[PDB]
Amino acid sequence: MKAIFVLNAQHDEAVDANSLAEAKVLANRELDKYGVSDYYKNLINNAKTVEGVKALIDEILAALP
Repeated sequence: MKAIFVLNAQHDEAVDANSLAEAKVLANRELDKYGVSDYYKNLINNAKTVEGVKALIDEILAALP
């Protein structure tokens, strides 16, 4: 619509919630492509912080031969 867009994240990434959701969504996709058990995807949903999201995928990816 011609109206002006409401609040936008153009200013800065001051919004960490959006990044947490995308980080979990992007990490979940990697499990889906590999075809791992849905349990690991569910575990990502409980990831408290992104550092745990990358380390959990990295430890799981490193665990495989």
